[PDB]
Amino acid sequence: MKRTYQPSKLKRAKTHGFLARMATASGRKVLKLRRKKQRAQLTVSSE
Amino acid sequence: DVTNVLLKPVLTEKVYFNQMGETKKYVFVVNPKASKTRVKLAFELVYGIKPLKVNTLIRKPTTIRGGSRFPGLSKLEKLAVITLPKGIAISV
Amino acid sequence: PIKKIISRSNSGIHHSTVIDYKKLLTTNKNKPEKSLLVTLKKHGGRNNQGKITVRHQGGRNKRKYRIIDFKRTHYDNIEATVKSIEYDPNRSCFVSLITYANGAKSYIISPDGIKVGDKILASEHPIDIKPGFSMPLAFIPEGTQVHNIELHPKGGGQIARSAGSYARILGQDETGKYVILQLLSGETRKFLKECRATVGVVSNLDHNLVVIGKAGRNRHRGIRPTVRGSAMNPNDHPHGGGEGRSPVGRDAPRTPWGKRHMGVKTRNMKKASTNLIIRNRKGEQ
Amino acid sequence: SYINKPGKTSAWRVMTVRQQVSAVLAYGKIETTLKKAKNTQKRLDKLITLAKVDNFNNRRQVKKWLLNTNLFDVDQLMDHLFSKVAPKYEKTPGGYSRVLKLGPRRGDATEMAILQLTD
RNA sequence: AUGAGCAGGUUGAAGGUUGAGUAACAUCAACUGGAGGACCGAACCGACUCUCGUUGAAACGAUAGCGGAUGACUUGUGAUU
RNA sequence: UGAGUAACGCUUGGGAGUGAGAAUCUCCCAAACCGAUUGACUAAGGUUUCCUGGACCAGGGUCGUCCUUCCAGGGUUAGUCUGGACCUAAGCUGAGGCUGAAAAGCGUAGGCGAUGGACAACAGGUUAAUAUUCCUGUACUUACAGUUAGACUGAUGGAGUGACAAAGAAGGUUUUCCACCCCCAUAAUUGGAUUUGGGGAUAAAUCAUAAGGUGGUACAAUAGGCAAAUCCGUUGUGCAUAACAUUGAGUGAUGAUGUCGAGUGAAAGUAGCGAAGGUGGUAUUAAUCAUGCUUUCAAGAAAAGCUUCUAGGGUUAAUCUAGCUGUAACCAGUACCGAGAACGAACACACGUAGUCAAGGAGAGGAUCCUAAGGUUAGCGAGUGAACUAUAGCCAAGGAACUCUGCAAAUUAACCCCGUAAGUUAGCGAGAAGGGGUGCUUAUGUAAAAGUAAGCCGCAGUGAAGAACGAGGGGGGACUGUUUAACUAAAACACAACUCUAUGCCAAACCGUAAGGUGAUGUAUAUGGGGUGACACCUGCCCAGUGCUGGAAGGU
Repeated sequence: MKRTYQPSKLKRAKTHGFLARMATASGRKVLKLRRKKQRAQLTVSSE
Repeated sequence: DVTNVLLKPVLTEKVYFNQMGETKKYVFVVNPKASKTRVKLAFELVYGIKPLKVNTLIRKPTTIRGGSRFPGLSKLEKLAVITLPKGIAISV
Repeated sequence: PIKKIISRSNSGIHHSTVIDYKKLLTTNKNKPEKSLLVTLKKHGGRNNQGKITVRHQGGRNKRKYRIIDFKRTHYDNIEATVKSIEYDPNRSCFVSLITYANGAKSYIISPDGIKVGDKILASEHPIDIKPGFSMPLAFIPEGTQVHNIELHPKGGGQIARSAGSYARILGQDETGKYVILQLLSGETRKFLKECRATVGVVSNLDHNLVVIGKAGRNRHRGIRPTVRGSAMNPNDHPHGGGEGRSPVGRDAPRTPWGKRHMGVKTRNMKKASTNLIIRNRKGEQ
Repeated sequence: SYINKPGKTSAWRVMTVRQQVSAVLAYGKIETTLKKAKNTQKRLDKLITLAKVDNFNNRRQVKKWLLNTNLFDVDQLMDHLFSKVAPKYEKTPGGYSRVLKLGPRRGDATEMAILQLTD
């Protein structure tokens, strides 16, 4: 009786945090295409 | 002390309740870009008198205007409450 | 020496045995030292990248590898006295505490026939032949017991250093080197006659008669229970596949990989080391 | 069905009737439903008939049909009853109370009825 | 890698100590002993039949019980495949 | 449309008031409830849902004058606590460098990364919110610069320590509990009353005592610990009574001229007021001693950090101790919900999830009923007692005849007293099987009591709650065990073991292409791969073909 989503801000900071997010160029091309697609939300810091 | 951190004092219900007592706990709103020591000595420099004790918190950014077509966010600002020796009171 | 284990349980019995731990071993309550103990890490059957490389590994408790003078040439020509014989869970045999006279300690692997309080000398010169001594291979008469021999010049003994292991001497070669030695498990080769070795046979003859008794003890040793090859699907395993308790139906089956393992020797013969071998557990060369 | 409300069970009904007769003895006027008033009328008439003698034994049984409120105590209630109210209705045979049905409750259009009492 | 915890009632093994006893044994007797992929039995882990129900409270629950319940222990925090 | 339709998402009634308008808003009285929770602390999380006043557009299973709903205002305080300024474990990044079409990967020096080590403040107080955080009392701690008083300190390197498993038992300590006593309220009117019920606390910190606990202690040097050593260590001499080094509950004084304390008490049960504020114990309990000791093997973290030796240096002193004085102690954090009316929940979905406190009586238990403090009416109600559904209470007799079916469903379990067969690989079987009885009162009881005798009641005394239905035989599997999310829980898998093969170090094999690594920080008594899979006896035949190996002559 526990779904697959478990919220925890610190583990999020390590997982989808920008400073950890500079691990591969794939992330930069993906966020570049996101910017080209005008996504106002690009990071967890800007929810 | 850059003379740009101490913005204004505040006056609220709990502020009035604490000031009618002898706590001498003057309250101010500032930029959170200064430490407790930094804010206390900044107050000292801008007034020429050293404070007794300073406590600091922040006004947590909360949604403003509630539920509407254009919701917003409350500003972030450090609330600093200072104590003074009972013998003196400052003029604002 | 082993002793049968009284199961004392209400669910069947157990066919396991246990080492004496009382007469051949002292201070069962583990009170070891600090300097030369470093935690022997277990990879859990994985490489340095985290991918799968080994099967059925894991389940052991924490064990500390003992920094042991394997080269046995770090300090020589100094007399020492055996202080104790301590169990080594990290290796087949058991370690031993000896004390150098200069003010330094020492942990070696000890053979059988040694007790607490015996005088042992380590040197690069012809010294006592009784087991445990470390002495170069240029001064031993043939037909003797010796173990823990290295092949590199000052490489450290790493061969036949398990419990109940040794080697034999079968003459030299007409090159000033390549002394003929009967290797363990029936092999025979030629190694350097100037290397180091630990004479005698290794102790703890018990491992040939040790029965785990239960699956859980096997997990606790490290070898986790694993699935047979025939138990998988045909897409995963060659033996696996087909339903109805189907046995193997092909000649000389392969591994889970494309490798055929029965009847074939897995080694390269083009090395000059191959030409330096005497026997292969069957006959000459 | 499975787990649900206890509903109308005899224990709940008897506790409710006892509480309501306690309330009507306390205040003198109670507004209930007719489907409860009908059997509470018999229950209260039997209570009145049971202890008009005003003896110690009568108090012994009637201590088992009274409850407490926020205005008086059960001891005060029984004392006042036995003193003057209980033997009041010994003149006419029955008919000590009337249930006059008022307007329905606003909540679910359920009937309301007030209870009054005189000889 | 680092840890939390597995109530209570328990049962009372070898080892050993001693004595009788034997030439040595052996055998027996009294005792400490708290071990058992040991028991009942919890919190707990998970579900073996039927049942409610299957536009259900339910994209799998609940109950009548159920196997385990000191060990092939349940599980956490962070990481890996 | 079906349709005014199934349900109305696990639970009351009354009085009074507000409001024009009341089951739904408020205050209170009961009831039955969670109560090893319907309690509290509470990691973590969502983040204003937290609080006051106004109101109910939208959401709330009718409604909602209300909601945790919206509007306006208000709300989170840290030298001592949690996460930084100290540190690292797995693991991660990674100067360079290596490998590698680029790309990228490896990984060195390094640097990050608590669920941890060292590590300085407790109680009381009020509020509409919190307050190891604001106030009072009581304290302590670190560097800082001067200071006098004492002294040569000793690190960058080395060493000791830090630094550690699991399980079991009994000892010391306050405790819990019991009776007594003191204090507090306290004489009942419905038969007898010649009362019942409650309470009896004080700490941080300082000083002394420290019950007790652990492990050599004093002397001389050495060939080891890049250098060196007085430090560690080695060998010697003295004593092994414990000298010795060492920690330590709790105890006594402050602390404590105080708070507090049930209760008493002005329109709030609030200011104020406030009595006592102890004795002996334990054959029950928890924790300090306790990184204690012993036992078993599965052999049981590092770094930081304290002591610390020489190094290094110091000298009109480096360094450092004590005392005094002054300065100051920065970062995020503090609301509630918090195994959930605030998390997951697609939801105000009857559900479940870190750790901690954890009542009493009956019982060993925290198994089960009841209630303690606290908290509660699970945001549709009212009816009547048709069929049928869901659950139960009852059923006699036949008593498994039903059906493939003892699927489903009823005695049975607690207490003690007896007693228990075959087989056995001597473990078990066995709580076998199969039975006796269990209440109260009087006396006696022992350390409490079991237990015994006398008497009595009922139809019967785990009186309601919680407690197993067996024997005989077969097939497989020995067994304790893993199971296909959620159609199916095992004779399948696993398994100890048996067996064969391969592997002698740049080991065989494995990951990529590759450095390199697992293998393995292994060393043939080890590992890998193939077959079977308690125990015992064995596993007979043919290498026909095929396969695998060896091979030397020789045709290709």
